[PDB]
Amino acid sequence: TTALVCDNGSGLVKAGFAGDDAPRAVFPSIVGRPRHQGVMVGMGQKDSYVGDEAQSKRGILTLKYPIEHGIITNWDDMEKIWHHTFYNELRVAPEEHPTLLTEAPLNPKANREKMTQIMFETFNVPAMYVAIQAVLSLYASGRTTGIVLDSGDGVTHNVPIYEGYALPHAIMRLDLAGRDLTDYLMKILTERGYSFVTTAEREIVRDIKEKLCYVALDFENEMATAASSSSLEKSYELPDGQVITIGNERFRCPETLFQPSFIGMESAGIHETTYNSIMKCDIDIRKDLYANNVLSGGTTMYPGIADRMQKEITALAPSTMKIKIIAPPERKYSVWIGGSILASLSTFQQMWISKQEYDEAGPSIVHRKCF
Amino acid sequence: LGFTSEEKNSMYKLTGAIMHFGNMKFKLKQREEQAEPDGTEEADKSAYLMGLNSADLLKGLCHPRVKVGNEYVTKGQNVQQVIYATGALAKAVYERMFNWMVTRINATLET
Amino acid sequence: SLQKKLKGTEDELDKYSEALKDAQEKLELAEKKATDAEADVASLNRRIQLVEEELD
Ligand SMILES: Nc1ncnc2c1ncn2[C@@H]1O[C@H](COP(=O)(O)OP(=O)(O)O)[C@@H](O)[C@H]1O
Repeated sequence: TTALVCDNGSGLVKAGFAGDDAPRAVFPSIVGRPRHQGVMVGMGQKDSYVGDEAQSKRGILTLKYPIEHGIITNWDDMEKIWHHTFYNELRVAPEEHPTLLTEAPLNPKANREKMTQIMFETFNVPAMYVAIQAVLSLYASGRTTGIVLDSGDGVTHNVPIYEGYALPHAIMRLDLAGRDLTDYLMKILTERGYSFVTTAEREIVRDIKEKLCYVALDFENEMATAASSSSLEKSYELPDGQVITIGNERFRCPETLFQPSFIGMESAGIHETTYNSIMKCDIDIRKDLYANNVLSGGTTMYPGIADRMQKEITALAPSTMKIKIIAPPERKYSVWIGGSILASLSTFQQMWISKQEYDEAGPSIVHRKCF
Repeated sequence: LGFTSEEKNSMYKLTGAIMHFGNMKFKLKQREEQAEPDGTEEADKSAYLMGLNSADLLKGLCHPRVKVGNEYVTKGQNVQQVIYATGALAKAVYERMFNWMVTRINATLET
Repeated sequence: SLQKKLKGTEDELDKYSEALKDAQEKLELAEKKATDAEADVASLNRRIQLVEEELD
């Protein structure tokens, strides 16, 4: 039999089969409901659209995300998401397939327990397993040591691993990610008159971010370059027409990752939490960690982010070590790729949580050595 | 046997292309983990034999594209990975030509 | 028409990468040599002070 690999993430569902090179179903993790009245009798319209259909009916729906920061907040919505993923995108019967789920470090425990309970009671899968996103990223990267920085859409986290041993006291988790970058871009785009307030203009702003934003290698020099020239100013065409022109806020948006004070957060940038995780690890694995700094997740896809991260970590660490940043082109799907590798490993077929184990030990069996 | 002289010619040249695959040379990039070709001459001649473009085959070996849902994203490769891919390609094309030759033989024999 | 520009940039890039590699090689070489020479001179200098107090 084959196992499914559902990388829920927070803002993009990625599912597929264990043993493939890529997911076969990538769609947004949104659930939309109509907000207007509806006049044409016989239209027979539905009450809630899931996934990629909601993005077509944006102008009529209110789009809600069922996952805020890794954490699931709307369990009925999330159950709809899973039902859509199993039956409409993949077209499989979940009572014949083990399912490997992913989760971020340092989430509530009820999240994981309720996820297991759903997967066994509602969808009736034979086995299931919840994996950490950073470990799976390291599987897909081909390493066995290295400090991984998995910046998704809800959370950002560093997880240092050495020789296959993870150092839990050095795990860092930050709640700044692509969703906060989108909100900051919505906010600073009002300096030029453009206003995006609806829950469906957030998708337009996310598209603008993905297509035009980039990380500056030096922030003050790019500030001055934008103040003087106009060579970095680019245009974008809305779904309506009426092109908008983006100036220096092409690189002020992702700079929030290195200066979280822009959105009023207290914490330090990703370049500094990475270094603090290093310095919290031992002394005789720090050289390997410096040399194996692995990036994954969608928020690491900006142009120039690897070069910026290297410049910063190099200015932080001692001057005698080679600091190297691994940033594959298929970063966004690294967690899923690693999940497929892991679930196909023949050694892993004894780590599943079978259904009988659950029936006899309750949902608490998730936090056991299968953690 | 039933098959023409052009077909024997193509068989021989295909085997020579398989032979030309082995001498390809790849190096890591400047400050990255990506494979890039340094020697291009055997690449050019193997492409001229195979009926493909040399730059296009080199790009297809260094930067595969995979399907993620409804989009294509480029996958990264290092020297070991591209070498394993080259070997698997050669084994595949050889075994394919072999099976098809057996099909041709059986078609000749067929009553 | 810009493809010639692209190719020329690739060529100068390759040249600069080879240059950087050679400079790193010479750097690490000379640095090993300087460290080893300093080790030797410090050792033998301490030995000189020891034979000096010996003479005293
Ligand atoms: N090319 C890109 N540049 C900048 N941000 C991107 C790019 N592609 C995707 N993103 C951001 O990544 C986020 C999705 O990341 P993802 O890896 O899907 O995490 P998750 O699966 O947890 O949602 C989106 O919010 C989007 O804004």
